[PDB]
Amino acid sequence: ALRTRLGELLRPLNSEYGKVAPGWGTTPIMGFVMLLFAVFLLIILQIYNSSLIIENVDVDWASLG
Amino acid sequence: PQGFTSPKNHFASVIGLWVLFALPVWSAAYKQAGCTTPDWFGVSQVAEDAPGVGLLAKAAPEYNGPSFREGLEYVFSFVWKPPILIAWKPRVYDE
Amino acid sequence: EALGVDDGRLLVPLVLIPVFVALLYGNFASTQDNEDFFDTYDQRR
Amino acid sequence: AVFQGDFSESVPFLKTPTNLDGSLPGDVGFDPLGFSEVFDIRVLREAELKHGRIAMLATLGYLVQEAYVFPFFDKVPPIQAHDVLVKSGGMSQILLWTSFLEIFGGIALFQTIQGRRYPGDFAFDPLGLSQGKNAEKLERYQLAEIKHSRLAMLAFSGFVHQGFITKQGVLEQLGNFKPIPGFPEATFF
Amino acid sequence: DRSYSMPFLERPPALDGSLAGDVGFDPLGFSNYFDLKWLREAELKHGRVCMLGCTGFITQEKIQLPLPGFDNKVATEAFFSVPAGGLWQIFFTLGAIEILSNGGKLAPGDMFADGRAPGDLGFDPLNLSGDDAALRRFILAELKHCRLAMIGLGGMLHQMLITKQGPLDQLANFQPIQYY
Amino acid sequence: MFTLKIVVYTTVTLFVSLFTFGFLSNDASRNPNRK
Amino acid sequence: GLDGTYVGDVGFDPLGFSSIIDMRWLREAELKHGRVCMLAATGMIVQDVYQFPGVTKSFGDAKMTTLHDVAVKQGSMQQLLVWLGLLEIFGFVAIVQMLQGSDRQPGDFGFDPLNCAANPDTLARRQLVELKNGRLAMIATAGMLHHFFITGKGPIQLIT
Ligand code: CLA
Ligand code: CLA
Ligand code: CLA
Ligand code: KC2
Ligand code: KC2
Ligand SMILES: CC1=C(C#C/C(C)=C/C=C/C(C)=C/C=C/C=C(C)/C=C/C=C(\C)C#CC2=C(C)C[C@@H](O)CC2(C)C)C(C)(C)C[C@H](O)C1
Ligand SMILES: CC1=CCCC(C)(C)[C@H]1/C=C/C(C)=C/C=C/C(C)=C/C=C/C=C(C)/C=C/C=C(C)/C=C/C1=C(C)CCCC1(C)C
Repeated sequence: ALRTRLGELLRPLNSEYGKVAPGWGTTPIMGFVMLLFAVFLLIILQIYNSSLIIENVDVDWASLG
Repeated sequence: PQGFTSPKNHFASVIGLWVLFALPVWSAAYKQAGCTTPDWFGVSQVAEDAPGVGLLAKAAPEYNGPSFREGLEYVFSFVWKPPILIAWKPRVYDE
Repeated sequence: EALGVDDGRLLVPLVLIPVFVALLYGNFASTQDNEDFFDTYDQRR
Repeated sequence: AVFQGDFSESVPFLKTPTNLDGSLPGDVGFDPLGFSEVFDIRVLREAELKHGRIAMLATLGYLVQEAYVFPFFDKVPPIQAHDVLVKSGGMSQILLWTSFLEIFGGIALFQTIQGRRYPGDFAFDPLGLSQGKNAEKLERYQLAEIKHSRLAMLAFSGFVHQGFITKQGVLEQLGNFKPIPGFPEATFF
Repeated sequence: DRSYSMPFLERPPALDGSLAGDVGFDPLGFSNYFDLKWLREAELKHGRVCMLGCTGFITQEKIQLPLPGFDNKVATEAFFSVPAGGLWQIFFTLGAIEILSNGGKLAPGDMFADGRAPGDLGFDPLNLSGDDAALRRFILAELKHCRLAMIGLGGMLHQMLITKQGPLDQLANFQPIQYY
Repeated sequence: MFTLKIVVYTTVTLFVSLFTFGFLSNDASRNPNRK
Repeated sequence: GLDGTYVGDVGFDPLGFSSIIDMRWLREAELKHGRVCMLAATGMIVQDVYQFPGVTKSFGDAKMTTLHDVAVKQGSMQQLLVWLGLLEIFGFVAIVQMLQGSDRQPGDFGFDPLNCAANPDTLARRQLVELKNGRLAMIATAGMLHHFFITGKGPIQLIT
């Protein structure tokens, strides 16, 4: 295996292979953020679908000017 | 009058000969007496224990340390890897 | 017109670059054994 | 030095300059910034005398040139004459012969540096002044020469500078003495 | 244990009292990764270059040589007015002083190879560095003047670039930045 | 036009200086029979 | 850094100047400022009361600083700088000789024409007087000038 300056520079970034946090780690935080992301995606989808009308918003070409 | 017959060039030649003779005559006079007088030494009104005064004059540390390239890499690491974010650091292996 | 130098700024590269390299060469030059060799070429390097 | 201390005669406050000893003529001990320490005193003495001997002739000349002019030359204020003679080439003749004498002199300075001749002695005593019969007089004369020289160099300097401000010749300034132009008349504010 | 200059930080290891002008201010620690002799030679050389330069900016404004184009009061403007060839002749003369002064050993590795405590290019015409105590205190002065001059020249150059006025003149007839 | 000229002058001067000082660096010693 | 030997030592160095600068220099300086200030104060007061014979016409009524701006044009000030500078170069030699080991005590130029300090004891009393008058003079001169800046008035005139 060749040793290089860039290889030694970036070696600690590729050093902790397989290192894991115990048990469920930060899974509830990930689930909460995923739930928020799902709600955000639903909001933006229903705005484009026109099933949701935010005030001051006009999903239309005529809104360009 | 032009060139080697111009009086201005004669004056310049005399000045140049004076400059050329300045080194032997006055260098020899300095060699005979070259401020080698026991009373001849500099004086400063500042106290010798003032901050910033070195312990020994004309210090030459050995510097058995890193090379110049490592220093340049350190100066570059100032701008691509400063110690700013290592202060905030978070606190097994899967089989 | 002397080197095609119509703008004085053209003389900053024509001098600084040869000097800087020479400075790199001066370190090579100071490292060499510079006593005279009675030979066709100097093998000391 | 009101507090008692060993010190130089001319200036009470300063110590006698080192390597400055009574032996050279006209030593009152004044070398406040040592120059003697930086360069050899004998080489410096040769200079004081050369400048002085040049100066003593120049003080006489600036005064004589005012009163009289050789007939062939025109009478002009002396500083003007140098310009006239330089165009004439008279000054080159003075420069050439003075340089030739100086080249012999420059060899003698080298001997002065390497022991050999005492500073400023060209052995020019054609007349019998300070002759072996008069040899006693030489020490005294030496003092006069440095003193006249020190004074002449100050005097010429003075005549030329005073002359430039006054625009008035030195003999004339003596007999008619006026303030630098405009001072009695001018009000700064 | 603690730098004098920066009490919070630690004394840079390399800095001990021996070099002059050492109040411990090497916060970024260049000292650890370069030769102090190289660094000092630069602290001195930039200052000596900007002791001549700072005096230069002030003198040029008050008095200018008789030759043509040496007449621009502003230093920055003058660089362009003066004949270009003359500026190169100065460059080269200075360049020779470099090689002769350093004896041709002109690089980080070799300059200090023989003696040459940093900055001892030998110019002590009036011996004033004979007393040691005197030398130790004069050396602080040079560094303190070198360090001030560096800051001063930068200020004068930048302030002239905005004002198109020499340092003394700008202080007279000072105008706020918006006017320029 | 001036900027292209100054870039070309910089590049040519750099390469010519490298050539000149490289052949000044005891090029004859860079042979396999050198001891 | 402050010890009893210097005359005038009441022990007052709050900012510790003595620690960084040779006392011999500091003293030579205090006397030199004092000797100048005493003369300056005297002059500013004298100038209001009397003027030399032709002076009023050339300079008119300008006083204090204003006179200086007018005086420089006369060149009276220059002669003063050139001559005072010539004395000062000897003074630089004197400080240098003193800083180099030398006999002269700070502030001694050897001017005692009337032989007033011939008694050793009387000299000490006079030395204290000289620092004290000088310290006062400097305070006064600064005051007269500042008073001038603000009131545009000469000090005797301000009293008038
Ligand atoms: C002794 C050698 C010698 C000779 C040949 C010359 C020749 C000359 N000098 Mg003189 N000069 C000399 C020495 C000499 N100089 C010295 C030692 C000094 C003092 C440093 C000067 C100072 C001097 C000045 C200040 C000027 C000249 C000028 C001149 C030129 C004009 C001639 C002239 O006036 O018309 C002919 C001369 C006369 C009519 C005058 C009468 C001369 C008589 C008849 C001759 C006497 C003998 C003669 C002096 C030769 C002496 C040496 C001999 C005994 C072996 C001429 C080239 C002038 C010049 O440059 O031209 C404008 C000028 O202004 N010279
Ligand atoms: C023929 C011309 C010539 C030659 C051969 C030399 C030779 C030398 N000079 Mg130079 N010099 C010359 C002319 C010359 N001088 C002239 C005319 C001047 C102006 C008066 C200088 C000013 C000068 C200074 C100020 C210094 C030298 C130094 C040196 C020595 C090291 C050279 C080296 O490695 O630099 C090779 C070139 C470089 C390394 C490039 C320069 C580095 C850049 C400019 C630094 C930029 C820093 C940056 C702006 C700050 C960061 C800001 C932040 C916000 C990021 C060497 C003996 C140095 C020395 O002795 O060091 C101990 C030194 O400090 N010289
Ligand atoms: C400039 C005038 C001056 C100078 C050089 C001195 C110097 C000295 N005094 Mg004196 N003193 C002065 C004015 C001065 N004094 C005045 C006006 C008073 C009356 C309030 C006194 C009252 C006094 C007493 C009662 C005593 C001294 C003592 C001393 C000695 C030790 C004090 C010390 O270390 O601080 C040195 C003093 C200074 C550095 C002055 C600092 C003034 C300000 C704060 C400086 C600010 C910076 C400045 C404005 C920058 C511009 C400078 C520029 C013009 C070059 C020292 C010889 C003591 C003594 O005899 O010890 C032997 C002692 O007991 N002094
Ligand atoms: C201290 C650095 C320095 C040194 C060591 C040095 C030595 C010599 C020597 C060798 C002994 C000669 C023979 C020589 C000759 C000339 N120098 Mg000089 N010279 C130096 C500095 C400057 C500057 C700053 C200028 C200058 C000039 C000229 C001109 C005018 C050309 C013309 O007539 O137009 C001529 C002939 C000016 C210039 O070149 O302007 C175009 C000008 O600005 N030099 N110079
Ligand atoms: C040594 C004592 C002394 C000093 C220190 C001194 C200083 C100055 C200064 C310094 C700042 C200026 C600028 C100045 C100016 C004039 N002085 Mg004066 N002067 C002094 C003494 C005398 C005497 C004895 C006379 C005199 C005169 C004039 C005239 C004449 C023309 C005029 O009145 O317009 C003018 C311009 C003569 C005169 O005519 O006085 C009415 C005259 O006899 N001064 N004087
Ligand atoms: C030492 C000693 C002895 C001796 C001796 C002697 C007798 C020495 C005498 C020395 C003297 C008199 C020196 C005079 C200096 C005068 C000066 C420098 C004036 C400068 C004027 C200036 C700066 C100005 C100005 C300006 C002003 C005011 C305003 C402007 O608008 C105009 C202007 C430009 C004019 C001797 C040889 C006997 C023996 C001994 O072995 C040792
Ligand atoms: C100009 C241009 C035209 C003319 C000719 C040209 C060649 C074309 C060219 C010339 C160019 C060159 C000469 C221009 C380049 C010029 C100058 C010499 C650069 C000066 C920079 C000063 C810096 C900003 C300093 C800040 C000082 C710090 C804050 C002090 C910090 C301090 C330390 C850290 C801590 C303690 C206290 C404090 C005070 C806090």
